[PDB]
Amino acid sequence: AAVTQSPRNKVAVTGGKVTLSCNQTNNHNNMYWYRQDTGHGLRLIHYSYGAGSTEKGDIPDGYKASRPSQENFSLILELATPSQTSVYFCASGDEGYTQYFGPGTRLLVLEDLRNVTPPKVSLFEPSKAEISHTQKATLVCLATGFYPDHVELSWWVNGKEVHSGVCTDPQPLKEQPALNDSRYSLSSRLRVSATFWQNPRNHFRCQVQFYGLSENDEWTQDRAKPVTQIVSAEAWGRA
Amino acid sequence: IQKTPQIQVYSRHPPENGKPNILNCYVTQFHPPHIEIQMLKNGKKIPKVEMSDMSFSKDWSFYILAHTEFTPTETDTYACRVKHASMAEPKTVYWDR
Amino acid sequence: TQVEQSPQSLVVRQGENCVLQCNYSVTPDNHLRWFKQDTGKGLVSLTVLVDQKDKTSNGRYSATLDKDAKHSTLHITATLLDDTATYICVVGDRGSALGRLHFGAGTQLIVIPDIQNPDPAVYQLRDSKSSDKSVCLFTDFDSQTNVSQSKDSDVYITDKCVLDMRSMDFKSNSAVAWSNKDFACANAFNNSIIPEDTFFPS
Amino acid sequence: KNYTFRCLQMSSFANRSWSRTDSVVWLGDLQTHRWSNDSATISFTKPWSQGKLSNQQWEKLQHMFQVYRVSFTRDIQELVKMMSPKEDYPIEIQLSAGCEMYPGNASESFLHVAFQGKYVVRFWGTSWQTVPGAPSWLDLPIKVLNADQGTSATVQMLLNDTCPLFVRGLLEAGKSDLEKQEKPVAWLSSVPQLVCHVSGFYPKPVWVTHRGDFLPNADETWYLQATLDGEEAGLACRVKHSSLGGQDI
Ligand SMILES: CCCCCCCCCCCCCC[C@@H](O)[C@@H](O)[C@H](CO[C@H]1O[C@H](CO)[C@H](O)[C@H](O)[C@H]1O)NC(=O)CCCCCCCCCCc1ccc(F)cc1
Ligand SMILES: *[C@@H]1O[C@H](CO)[C@@H](O)[C@H](O)[C@H]1NC(C)=O
Ligand SMILES: *[C@@H]1O[C@H](CO)[C@@H](O)[C@H](O)[C@H]1NC(C)=O
Ligand SMILES: *[C@@H]1O[C@H](CO)[C@@H](O)[C@H](O)[C@H]1NC(C)=O
Repeated sequence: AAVTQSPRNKVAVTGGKVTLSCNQTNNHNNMYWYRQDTGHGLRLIHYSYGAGSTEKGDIPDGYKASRPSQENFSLILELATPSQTSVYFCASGDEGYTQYFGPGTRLLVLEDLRNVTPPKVSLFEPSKAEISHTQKATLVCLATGFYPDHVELSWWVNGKEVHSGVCTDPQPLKEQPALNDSRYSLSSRLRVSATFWQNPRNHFRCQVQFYGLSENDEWTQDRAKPVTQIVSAEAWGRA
Repeated sequence: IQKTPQIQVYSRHPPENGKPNILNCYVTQFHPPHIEIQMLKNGKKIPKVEMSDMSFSKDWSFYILAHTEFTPTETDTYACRVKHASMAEPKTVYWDR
Repeated sequence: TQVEQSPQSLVVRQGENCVLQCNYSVTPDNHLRWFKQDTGKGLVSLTVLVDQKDKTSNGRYSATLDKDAKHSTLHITATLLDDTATYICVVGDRGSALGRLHFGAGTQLIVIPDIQNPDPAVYQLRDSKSSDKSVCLFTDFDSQTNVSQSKDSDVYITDKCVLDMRSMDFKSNSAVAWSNKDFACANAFNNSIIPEDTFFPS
Repeated sequence: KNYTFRCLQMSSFANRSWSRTDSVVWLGDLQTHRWSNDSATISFTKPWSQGKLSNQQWEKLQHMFQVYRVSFTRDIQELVKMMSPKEDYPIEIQLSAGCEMYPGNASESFLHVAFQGKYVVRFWGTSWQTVPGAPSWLDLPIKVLNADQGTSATVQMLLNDTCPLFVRGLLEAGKSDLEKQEKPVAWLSSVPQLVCHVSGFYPKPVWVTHRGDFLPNADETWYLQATLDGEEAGLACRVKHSSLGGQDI
């Protein structure tokens, strides 16, 4: 009983248009849009009982809803504001009481995108000292100089992603705390056995999905257009 | 749909001129259930008119019983005026002994 | 706010049990549902209680519902690191799609991981594309050690972070330190109170 | 005689936000309760209306209804949203629910809903169903209503168990009034067709040619009149009734 949402992460400008979309192939008549905010449970914005229907929820103002079909249900922000910065959940359901929830969508609305910047990713190799001492090998990854704090960092070993032996900073830290619209840095670590690191066939790679500007967004500045992109660094093992 | 009301003015006890009595207006068979009923003494709204709770029959017809105390005289006339969505002009039904 | 949860946050050591509270005024009260939400992720249902006096159990999670008291408790037995999440209470006011769900603002649970064999050390790691760059890795310390931020603004230090090498059933805290200043791994975590037995190689 | 207990509910939805719901409760031809939108509780219209239920018991029954009414209003409103644009205000829902008591310990309960003047839905067995003549779109509301298992149980109990228990209790306490016998007064008149005006009688069955309808007086008594369409010099009205006792009018 799956429910997808696209995009999973979005950056917008005040006054701009944002469309959040939710697909469902359960053939559910009923679909719902919520927003999650710290200090509040999920709050119902809009909901639909079928194609052509949309219904105002508890906090509808600032949002329009569109149900073109059974499958899709869109949340629309025509004149976005900073207060619409939130995490948006879509859910669906049949005649029963259960609602099946989507994985979420993080929307950030800024005043201006002029300070948006993608990260510079670096991979630091384990320590001969650590190997001899622990018979383990901690790789470290370092995404830097990026804004806003919307990134997903992942570790990839031989073309397949890994999760075991990973952990990544919960919150990314500010590079210039004093400055208001400061850039961010985020660290992450992958621990593997000495044997596994020592193998020259194992290809390691730390990837950062940056979310920034769409190709539809405007950009007049000198810096290369900071679009949603992937930045990564790699290393091969060695004995 | 819209059902048209059926208005019935009638006496409680046998009517004799000058002797106090009860005059009933019994409105029925109307839909929707919103309705305005008046009881008039010579075309003037009688002020303290008692109304039963509205209800409906086995065939779903709505009905209500408006009534009032009255003293019938030779000259005095008594009617029951009903306004309802199912008719343009309000309907006035005069009491005939 | 017809649904209220308690406590707001709690910190437990791994292995310990905890109980979470949900109290509500929602009317009528058809069913109550507990969601677990991982930091960043979305809403995974754990249990749903339906009866006037109900009791469910999904694995180490178990729950009770009392509709006279309009009160529910989620019990977590033998907590694990992965229980570190936010636990959300949701009351539904119908037994069909005509109902509205009523959400509590959740309870934060942090589980502190059990480090059996601590081995505090600070290793230096070099960049794979430009060796001239590097970072310092304070790792393998038990949870009785805290990591305070950098004194110098130009120096950057991360919070501790625990990783689970599942296949080997092995866990390890770790903070990273880096800067472009006079900056060396020996003098990297001087703002923090690291153990006296900490290992600094060569 | 085998009496029928009827709770009659009439709700009106003028538009999306405006609404009201008023009810009345009969046992045979005598009013036992009133519950208006304005009121927060069901009100007795007779001394014995509570039957032989306890106060605790009755408070528990009235609270079910207090919750039911608020829930009902919102659901109707949501079901309108489900079916729209196929639906449209103003909307008029009516409910007659109760039980008819037969000789011995035997009841048959009911719960019949009408939409816009016409009977379309009833509760039967364990679920809601539509009756013949009902429009096909109601199938969706029915699916949704039948999804709600808790309601179904509660209705099943009310209809199967509580109604006949309560009414058997009501009939005991109401014996006094139900079996009460009031005499008819009859007065003769004629308009251009003779008319015989029997009034004040109770119970209903009366042997009063061209009959009319049973018209109610405000004191819970009955009015009736039979017409008879120059040739008056050989006629006079006659009526038989229970309250007379071998002495006709
Ligand atoms: C345009 C659409 C046309 C379709 C209309 C046909 C359907 C009409 C019948 C609908 C009535 C049932 C609606 C109530 C139900 O949907 C639900 O909203 C409520 C609340 O249920 C919820 O809460 C419950 C706990 O209270 C359970 O947890 C449920 O699982 C949950 O969903 N249901 C109820 O309140 C159950 C009451 C049973 C209905 C009995 C109806 C008898 C009324 C008789 C009329 C009457 C009698 C005496 C009076 F004083 C006043 C009125
Ligand atoms: C709804 O109906 C009520 C009474 O019939 C009226 O006062 C109100 O203006 C109507 N329209 C609405 C709320 O849009
Ligand atoms: C009927 O009752 C409800 C709740 O008591 C109220 O909100 C609504 O306005 C009432 N309707 C009318 C017409 O008074
Ligand atoms: C109620 O009676 C019906 C028969 O009309 C039966 O099918 C149903 O199982 C009964 N339910 C309960 C709870 O007694």
